[PDB]
Amino acid sequence: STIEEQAKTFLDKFNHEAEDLFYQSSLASWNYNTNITEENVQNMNNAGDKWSAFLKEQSTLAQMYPLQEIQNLTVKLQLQALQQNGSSVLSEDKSKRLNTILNTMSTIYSTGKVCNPDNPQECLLLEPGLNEIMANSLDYNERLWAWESWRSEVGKQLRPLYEEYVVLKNEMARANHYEDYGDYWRGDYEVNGVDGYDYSRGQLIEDVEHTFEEIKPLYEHLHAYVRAKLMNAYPSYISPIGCLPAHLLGDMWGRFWTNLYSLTVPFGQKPNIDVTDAMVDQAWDAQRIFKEAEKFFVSVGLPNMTQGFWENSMLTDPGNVQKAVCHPTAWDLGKGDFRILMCTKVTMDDFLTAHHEMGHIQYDMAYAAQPFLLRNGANEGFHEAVGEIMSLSAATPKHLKSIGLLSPDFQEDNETEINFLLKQALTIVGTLPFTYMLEKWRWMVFKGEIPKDQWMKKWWEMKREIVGVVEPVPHDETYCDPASLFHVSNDYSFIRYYTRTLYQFQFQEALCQAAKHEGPLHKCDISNSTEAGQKLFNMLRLGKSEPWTLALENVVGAKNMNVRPLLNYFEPLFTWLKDQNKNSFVGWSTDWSPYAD
Amino acid sequence: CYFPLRSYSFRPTYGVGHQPYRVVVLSFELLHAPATVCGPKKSTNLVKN
Repeated sequence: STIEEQAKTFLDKFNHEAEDLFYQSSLASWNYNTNITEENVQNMNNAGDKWSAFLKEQSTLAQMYPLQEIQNLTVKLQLQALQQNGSSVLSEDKSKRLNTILNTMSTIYSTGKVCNPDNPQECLLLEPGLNEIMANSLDYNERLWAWESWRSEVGKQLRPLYEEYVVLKNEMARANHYEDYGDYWRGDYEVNGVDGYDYSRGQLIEDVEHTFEEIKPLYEHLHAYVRAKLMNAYPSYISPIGCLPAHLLGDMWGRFWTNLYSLTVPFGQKPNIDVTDAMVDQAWDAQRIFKEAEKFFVSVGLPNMTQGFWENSMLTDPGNVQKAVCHPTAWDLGKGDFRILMCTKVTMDDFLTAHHEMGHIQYDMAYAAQPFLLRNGANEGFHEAVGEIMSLSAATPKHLKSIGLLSPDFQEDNETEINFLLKQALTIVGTLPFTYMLEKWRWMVFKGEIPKDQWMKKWWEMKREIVGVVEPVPHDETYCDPASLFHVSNDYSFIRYYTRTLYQFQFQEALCQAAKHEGPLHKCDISNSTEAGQKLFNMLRLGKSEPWTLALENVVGAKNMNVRPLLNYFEPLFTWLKDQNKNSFVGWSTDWSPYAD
Repeated sequence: CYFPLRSYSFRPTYGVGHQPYRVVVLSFELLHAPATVCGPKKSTNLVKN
């Protein structure tokens, strides 16, 4: 009789109808990365627009539902989700211009052609040799060209193409009654209809900046450590008072610090811990890595999954006779079928990601009784952040004594844990102001703050402010530096990587308290504890059906992001970085430039 | 105003919760008629004398 009884009948029609069409096109899409064929690539044209036709025909009926008289919380979120129309709010010729520009952004990233005019006999790409050359470039001019030519010829033709991209995406938000395209990523995070737990639209500028000051000494002891250990490699290049060039960070951008480590190691006499040479003498295969990982979930209290996982899914690559994309993306096919396609060897980081990839699937079982648009994480970034917290407990030396990958007699002194806490802070802790830097570039260009000549003027001025990096080559207004990144042109959310640290180390404090661990947080293990397993089990069965600001108080008892459990993880490393950094110069200088001669 | 009957989607590759399971139950009741269908519980060997 009411609007609430009319809203449940439309969405329960929408529930089982979307279970059929999502599983039908993802069965060929699981065969897409399995087999590269001529037959299945025209099935991507056949079944790929079946998702595109279904979402706009259900947005043809449902935009006339008001959100004002809806009493229940669940329906509102589900309906906002149904209503936001995306790219269909334009006219005819403006939408088809937007459809053909995204096909040109994806093909220019991988197939992009740049090599050397001094000797153009043989050229390189972004996936092959490139990796090998970068890996080893103790030189100076050999690594200087590989960063500059990757920026210059790729972003030459994309920079007039991004002049049309900034004006067209401002028409996305104003038809959706928002302000800019930079706040389209944070439109998922809003919670309305609750008393006192409500989330405003100016809070994410406020909450991140208050946590930025407390992590400002956290990066600064890591900033002086990279300058101190590179003094023997480069005498004349890195200044002690000045800043760092960008291309010495061991990556095409500097998002990953995991390569430069082959230099920044504290102790070369004490070796790094590796399970790779240990598992090859005991005759293990790729199946037994997930047999030992399956017994990790039954000791924490999580139930056993379905019996059809092992027989219909593949792991080892079946020869060179067919082409497979082995890239580790987690697959949710819908209707109880959860598969995986990985690239497997016997290595120490394949065992590290095995509790990450099974962390996705064991979360994916529990929300299967929920309706389909509420099948997600707690926010949009919980789906890839769920696996690394139990992957950190599997990388502990205490857990490996029980499952027997290490020796039964192992001596761990105070200099053994310096190598473990530095390597885990490379791709997690040390990228947090680098995640913050281009996102504040992302929100302020869409509000109309800067003109055309101030576009790259704001770029290197902020880079010597937040992370303290001055670029060695001065740039023109014909070059675009962010354009070479994977998360820019392919339209992905880069906002998940800032909260990757702040969700997991906050949740590590609540789970190790209920498991009763006495010591530092890097020696904690969640196994053989049934007390913290039922605390985890109330979190895994929700999704975004429960709002994310009400799901934090069920676990940690706090309504916000706190810095203090990450500093407790940093606390044995905080004493060791204080003793080393006394001879060096703290902070960095603004006026130092490499190209001033 | 919506059509009440909703379709099934059948595929062997789902797994344990989404497979179909055919369920028939037996209903027993008492009425004025005497009891009709009774039970075999195996029989012993016939002996003499």
